[PDB]
Amino acid sequence: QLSRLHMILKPFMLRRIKKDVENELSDKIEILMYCQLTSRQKLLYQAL
Amino acid sequence: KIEEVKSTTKTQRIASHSHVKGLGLDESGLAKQAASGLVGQENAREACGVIVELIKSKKMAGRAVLLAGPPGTGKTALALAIAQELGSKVPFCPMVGSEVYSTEIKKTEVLMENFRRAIGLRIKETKEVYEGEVTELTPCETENKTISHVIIGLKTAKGTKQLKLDPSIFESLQKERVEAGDVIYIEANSGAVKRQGRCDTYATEFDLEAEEYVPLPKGDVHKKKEIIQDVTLHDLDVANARPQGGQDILSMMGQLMKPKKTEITDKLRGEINKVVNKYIDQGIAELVPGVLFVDEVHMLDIECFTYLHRALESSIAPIVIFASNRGNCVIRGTEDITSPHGIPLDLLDRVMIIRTMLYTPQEMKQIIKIRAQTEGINISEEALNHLGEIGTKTTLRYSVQLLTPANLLAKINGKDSIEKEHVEEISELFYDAKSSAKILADQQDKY
Amino acid sequence: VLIYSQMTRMIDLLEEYMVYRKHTYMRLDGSSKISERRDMVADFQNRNDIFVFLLSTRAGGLGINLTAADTVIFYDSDWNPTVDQQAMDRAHRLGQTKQVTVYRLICKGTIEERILQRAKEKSEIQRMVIS
Amino acid sequence: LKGYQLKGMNWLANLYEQGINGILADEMGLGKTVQSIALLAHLAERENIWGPFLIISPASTLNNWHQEFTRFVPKFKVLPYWGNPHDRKVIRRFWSAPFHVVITSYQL
Ligand SMILES: Nc1ncnc2c1ncn2[C@@H]1O[C@H](COP(=O)(O)OP(=O)(O)O)[C@@H](O)[C@H]1O
Ligand SMILES: Nc1ncnc2c1ncn2[C@@H]1O[C@H](COP(=O)(O)OP(=O)(O)O)[C@@H](O)[C@H]1O
Repeated sequence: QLSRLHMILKPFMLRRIKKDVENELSDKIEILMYCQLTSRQKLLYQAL
Repeated sequence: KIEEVKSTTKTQRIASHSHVKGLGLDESGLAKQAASGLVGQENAREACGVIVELIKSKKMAGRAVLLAGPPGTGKTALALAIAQELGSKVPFCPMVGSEVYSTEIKKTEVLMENFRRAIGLRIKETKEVYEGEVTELTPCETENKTISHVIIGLKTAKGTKQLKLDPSIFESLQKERVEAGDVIYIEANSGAVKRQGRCDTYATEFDLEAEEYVPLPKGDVHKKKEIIQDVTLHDLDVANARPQGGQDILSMMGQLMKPKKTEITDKLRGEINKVVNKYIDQGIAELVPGVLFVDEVHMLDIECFTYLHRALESSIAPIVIFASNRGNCVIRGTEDITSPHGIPLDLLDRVMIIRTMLYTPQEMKQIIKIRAQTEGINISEEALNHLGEIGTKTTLRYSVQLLTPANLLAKINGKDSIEKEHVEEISELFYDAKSSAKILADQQDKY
Repeated sequence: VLIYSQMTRMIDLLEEYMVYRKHTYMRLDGSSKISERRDMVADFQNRNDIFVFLLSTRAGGLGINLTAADTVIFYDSDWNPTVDQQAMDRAHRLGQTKQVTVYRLICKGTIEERILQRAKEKSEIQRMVIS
Repeated sequence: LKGYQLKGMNWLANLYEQGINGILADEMGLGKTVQSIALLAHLAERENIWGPFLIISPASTLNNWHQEFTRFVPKFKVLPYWGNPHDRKVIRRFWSAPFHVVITSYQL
């Protein structure tokens, strides 16, 4: 399926990915930032 | 990719009972060997199992129990287990026997304050209120002139209304220094104004001002709501005995003078009973008759024990839990009359006695373990066996109390966990009631 | 900074917040007119007067092209990537002169980790059908 | 103009001449507005100088399309199509050709 779907798209899709044209602008830093629930949140989450 | 993780707030502090989470009974009412933080005491826990069903049944008034047994047998731990077992919705009122000795009010009435405080009440209070920005304010004079009517314009995110009010509300608005462009709240029940702030629409009007600017209110100018109030009969008694509600100069100044207690007269308690019976008939109220717990009951004065004959026989009274750690004492205020648990025999008939008894060494090992993992510490098995040995040599509390000093020594000399050499060192740094009473009797010439 | 959220109720909570702290916010949302989607964009670029911009991922995250943002905060994660990635790349863009930090703000264990697990699973399964 | 955009046009032109449609699927921020405008800028043979097109788009984009048609090559006759029934009716009657693009959204 993968190679067939690739070969169907190859004649009529362009997809470069950023580094091939954004040659000199760097990637995003992604920060997965965790939080606890607050006391009222912990209670209402438990009530659910 | 990257992560961030934070939580700077300290925990609750570990207290001498905070491992107690419930009575640890099964659904048939039998005691589990150790559960919900408790260990052992099977008969005394199964007896408390009958009492927590007694409370939840609501049927009784003034039934009472005496947890009786040596120091360190867990009497206050079972009464705390009852407080956890009932949950927060039912009032458990903790009291100590020597708290009746007020200097503001009689001993024979401090007991009635606690008895009225242990009877909880849940009220479906409908409040009807006005809130908004004060867009207009005009008091009206009329002929004998005096101020007699008030016109107020209020505005919210849901448009605006003009309301017409009693001049006591204008005197309240004047007291709160309310002016046009303020945001206010007025419950029409109390007639109580709150100035919320100045409307945030005006926040640019000055370079420098003292005001809290606040966003314009939402929903209608005039609206009604039900508050599910939790309250106790004592809160009704005392609020009527020194009134701070309404908005006259008197209530406004009973809010300033020293808040002395007063010997509430039985006529007031009677009129409160009549009123709350009508809130119960109206379906506005649910009564939740709770528990009074008198720790150290053995030093209520004989005035108080003889009051409790009448108090425990009231058709109103809460269920009462007593604790005593004493043998055949002389009863306080009698000069020289002795009776079991330090309580007069005349009162001792009126209570179901729950005898509570000394632990085996195996129950001490098991409590010390459950306690150590609650104080948040790790302890090696030969060290805990040495604390169990100290339990046989001394008492449960001394054995438990070596845990946190041992953990302090463990982290100070760099370990993760308590080794036996830490407990064996701490045992020499800190004496106990039995071993101190040796050196203090040996050196008796010098104190 | 850009802030993205799903619930209009939550964007109202964040507007309540940035009225309270004096953060000079502005918002775009499903209720907003094309004349606001003109001007609110044109005033977030071309100015420094607007510290933060409040967005839906669906009404805001497509073609808006806010090159004057430096950072992005996902107050919500969507069940599907692409929507987040379009929303991120409308700060992280041809015409910037800076790094971009994208923050996802997530509750431990309760429910948002299930959304994030599907987002992780999708964000890999989505690759092999393209590259 | 940029070289990857011009090579995008030389790729699209063979699809157009074959009667084949295609996807500009590049990562976001790479100028699909510029590339889809450049259908006019880099095919000289009249169809792509005075022919009427239409753009359909998410509603937040309508003005950035209308702006970017002015910034790259302003020569093309562009019609907005957004806002009130009266305002869209006024413009609808213009196409009663000098309508080189209309800028639109899927609800309309
Ligand atoms: N059955 C028990 N299970 C668990 N902990 C207990 C138990 N009995 C006593 N304790 C604990 O040991 C200590 C002594 O009990 P306590 O209730 O304070 O005794 P006392 O009857 O003298 O007031 C407290 O820390 C208490 O929580
Ligand atoms: N030559 C150029 N000079 C300046 N900006 C350009 C140029 N080529 C492309 N751009 C930028 O392309 C951006 C439009 O990208 P867009 O079509 O929205 O990409 P996508 O749809 O993939 O996210 C605009 O911000 C525009 O300024």
